[PDB]
Amino acid sequence: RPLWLPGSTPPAHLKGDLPGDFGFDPLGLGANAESLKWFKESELVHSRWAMAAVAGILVQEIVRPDVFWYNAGKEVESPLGPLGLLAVEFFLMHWVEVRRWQDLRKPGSVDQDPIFSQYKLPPHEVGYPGGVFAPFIPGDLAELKVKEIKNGRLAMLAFVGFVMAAQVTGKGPIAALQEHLADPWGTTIFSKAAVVPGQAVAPPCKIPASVSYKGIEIPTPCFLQGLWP
Amino acid sequence: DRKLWAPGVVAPEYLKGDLAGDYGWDPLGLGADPTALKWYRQSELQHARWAMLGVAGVLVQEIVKPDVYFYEAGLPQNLPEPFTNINMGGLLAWEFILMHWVEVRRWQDYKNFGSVNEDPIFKGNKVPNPEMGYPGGIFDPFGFSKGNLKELQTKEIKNGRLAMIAYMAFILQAQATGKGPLAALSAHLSNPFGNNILKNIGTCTVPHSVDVQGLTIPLTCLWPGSQ
Amino acid sequence: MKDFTTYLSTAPVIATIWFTFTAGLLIEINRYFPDPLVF
Amino acid sequence: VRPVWFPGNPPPAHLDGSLAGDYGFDPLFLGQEPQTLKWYVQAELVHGRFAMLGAAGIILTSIGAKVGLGFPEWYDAGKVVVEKNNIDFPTLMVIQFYLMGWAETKRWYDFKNPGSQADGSFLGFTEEFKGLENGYPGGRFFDPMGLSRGDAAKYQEYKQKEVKNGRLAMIACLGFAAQYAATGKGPLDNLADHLADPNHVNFATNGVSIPIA
Ligand code: CLA
Ligand SMILES: CC1=C[C@H](O)CC(C)(C)[C@H]1/C=C/C(C)=C/C=C/C(C)=C/C=C/C=C(C)/C=C/C=C(C)/C=C/C1=C(C)C[C@H](O)CC1(C)C
Ligand SMILES: CC1=C[C@H](O)CC(C)(C)[C@H]1/C=C/C(C)=C/C=C/C(C)=C/C=C/C=C(C)/C=C/C=C(C)/C=C/C1=C(C)C[C@H](O)CC1(C)C
Ligand SMILES: CC1=C[C@H](O)CC(C)(C)[C@H]1/C=C/C(C)=C/C=C/C(C)=C/C=C/C=C(C)/C=C/C=C(C)/C=C/C1=C(C)C[C@H](O)CC1(C)C
Ligand SMILES: CCCCCCCCCCCCC/C=C\[C@H](O)[C@H](N)CO
Ligand SMILES: CCCCCCCCCCCCCCCC(=O)O
Repeated sequence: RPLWLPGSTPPAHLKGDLPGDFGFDPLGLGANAESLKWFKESELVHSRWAMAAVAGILVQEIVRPDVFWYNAGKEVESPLGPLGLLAVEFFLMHWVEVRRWQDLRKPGSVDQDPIFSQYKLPPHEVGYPGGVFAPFIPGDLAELKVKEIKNGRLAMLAFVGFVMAAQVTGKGPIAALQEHLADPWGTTIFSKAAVVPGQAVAPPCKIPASVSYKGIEIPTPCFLQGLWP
Repeated sequence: DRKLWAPGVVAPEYLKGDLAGDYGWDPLGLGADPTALKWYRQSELQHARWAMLGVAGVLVQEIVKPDVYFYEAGLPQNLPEPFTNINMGGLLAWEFILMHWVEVRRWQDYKNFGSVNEDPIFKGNKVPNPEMGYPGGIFDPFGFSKGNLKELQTKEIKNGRLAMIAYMAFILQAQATGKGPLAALSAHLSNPFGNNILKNIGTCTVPHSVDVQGLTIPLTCLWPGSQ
Repeated sequence: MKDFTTYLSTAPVIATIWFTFTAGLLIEINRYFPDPLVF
Repeated sequence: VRPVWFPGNPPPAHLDGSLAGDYGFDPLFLGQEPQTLKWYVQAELVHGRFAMLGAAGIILTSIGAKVGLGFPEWYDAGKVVVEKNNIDFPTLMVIQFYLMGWAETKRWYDFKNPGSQADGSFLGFTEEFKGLENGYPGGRFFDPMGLSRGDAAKYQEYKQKEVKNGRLAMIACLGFAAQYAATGKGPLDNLADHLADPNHVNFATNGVSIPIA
């Protein structure tokens, strides 16, 4: 059985039943059954959101290289007002999140379509709706679940790297990759900063502190700039 | 019985001569704990091999490049072509990643003996690893382990201890005279009564700090000598 | 500790602490409200 | 058997190693009585947690002050916050005393009567205020991750880590107060001054700690 540390003993609460189980829990956060049940859904939702976000950022830079993703919320103008879009998103997200939360706390209780009584999701597990949500499932379910959780973890780390690279270099993912490929020995984080007992140098925050959006002055500070190496 | 580290001294109970190069020397009793003894043996082997490599590197470097000081060879401007004036960040990144991988593998081997012998990518590529700190196989392609491994291990630990003492000697000689081991030996051979530890001591030739490209690295001697 | 608290509960120690508290309260009142003659 | 504060001396009879961070340190026998010891355990836990929060906040603000972020020192942050923002100091004091009074009064009456706050008289909540042990209030509110209701050995290890970190944070807060009273600068400023010259920039050369120096 593959593990995050070959030759180590996995935790007792991690028996390898859940997909993506590699015996990684040094803090013992998943020891409780209810906590593990909640964290499983949290990881699945985080994985899917990060996967969609990373794919969207890459496609955004490929299709629109002149638009920075970090500035995408500012330099995008639509006939629909920002407050109207926020209201639409709030209502739709509230509806779907309440339905998902109710399915989590009460399994097999919101599988029925409230509009049409002839549509109902078949019995499933928490975090894996299926039915109308899965019109095509090519391959084994367990193998695909492992692939999904692994791709989701990679995408989560990728989004964190996207944010950090955008705050340190001020460029997109493809732009940062090209900049690093041009001079690999002088573009890493080690080449940009270093800390010693006599001096502590950190890279400057390329993101401006304030952003003017229709006369509102939205503050945009780099994530934990003081703790930057 | 084996010869101890001193005439008339009594070896400790835990030092029965099982390990190579055992002289019953433990004035601090640090080897009383078996787990601590195994960890200290691994640490001694690592120090021995690294010190042997350092001593050989300093000697070969002084022979091939006598115009380059080994103490200041770490500066980017003293690096050979085409690594001269290279970015130290990328170099540190390369070393950190590679050394971190190999040291984590070695550490896991120490925690769980015989559990990381197999290659994680190409299955079937394993090392025999008869004892801790002695992997063998790909690490010994010439096959010198199929014989008296005890005397060879004794030779290795003794040469490593001698190299540890020698490397510290090189460091103090460079910090007190400002020259390499061969240069210090030649200087002492020129006038033994004029160039020795009686007059070279008390002076620290190492500067206060050095500006490596952009950041400054503080430096100091092992003893409070005159800067 | 029980015996020490019992000793502190004796009449002279209790009287000393109580009178020190009462005197301190009166002194602080006269300090923050100097020369009070009438209500 | 267990390590004590002063090696060779037997630990006191009222300290048997059951509590977290037990090293038999009680030369004045302050916690000799069982009820007094229980009260002191809760006091030490509260002190350690408050000191941990204070030390972390002081270190973070000092880090932001050392780099060009505009953060103020810990001994001037209160004045800077009250003057920069239109915040009335007595109003903030009253609000904090109200919230702290409610939380501390509930904790106090739970100490006097264990499990009494679980009756449901506070908005119907019952299991969230039952309390696991003295000074360790488990539940879904104080422990949402459930690290205290799973892997008992890990829970005991975390208890030892918490009490030791709390004691270290208390010593750190005392050090912050003494360093500001002596040198007059921030804690990271003292750390940088010491790293610049450790042989001549310390408490033995500040001119305040040792008056005969
Ligand atoms: C986390 C998901 C996510 C989010 C928040 C965004 C957000 C944004 N994208 Mg983007 N995108 C995404 C995923 C996402 N995208 C993915 C996965 C792709 C690959 C197909 C793309 C490809 C893409 C392109 C090519 C472009 C953007 C652009 C933009 C920006 C303005 C466009 C807009 O929203 O107007 C409204 C968008 C529409 C009206 C299109 C129709 C909306 C469809 C029909 C909704 C489909 C819903 C879907 C089935 C449900 C999946 C939900 C899932 C994410 C959880 C905006 C900040 C534009 C930009 O760069 O700004 C200048 C731009 O050109 N995106
Ligand atoms: C359900 C269903 C069913 C039916 O039947 C059908 C259908 C409809 C099809 C469906 C759907 C699906 C979906 C949605 C999918 C998606 C996915 C994704 C997005 C993934 C990603 C995923 C993603 C991922 C992993 C990502 C990754 C990334 C990465 C690593 C990155 C990296 C980087 C960085 C950091 C930075 C730099 O500068 C660059 C680089 C270097 C490059
Ligand atoms: C046993 C015991 C126990 C009992 O109980 C007690 C007592 C007595 C305490 C004891 C003893 C101890 C001792 C003696 C110790 C010592 C050690 C050492 C010397 C080490 C070194 C060790 C050493 C070492 C590792 C070293 C290494 C080195 C190196 C790598 C080098 C490198 C280099 C080179 C090449 C050159 C170039 O240019 C640079 C560099 C980079 C610089
Ligand atoms: C045990 C015993 C018994 C026997 O028998 C005898 C003897 C020996 C006496 C003993 C001992 C004792 C001791 C040591 C004690 C100590 C304690 C402490 C230090 C505490 C602190 C403690 C401390 C603490 C809490 C602290 C806390 C802190 C805090 C909150 C802070 C805050 C803040 C901040 C953030 C910043 C801003 O800007 C300001 C402020 C606002 C300021
Ligand atoms: C617009 C009205 C919104 C609500 C206004 C404030 C009401 C807040 C009251 C919270 C409910 C407190 C009691 C909660 C549960 C009760 O204990 C149950 N009946 C159990 O006995
Ligand atoms: C600035 C001061 C504001 C004072 C705010 C007081 C808020 C109520 C405090 C009441 C505490 C009562 C504690 C119970 C006493 C007891 O248990 O004996």
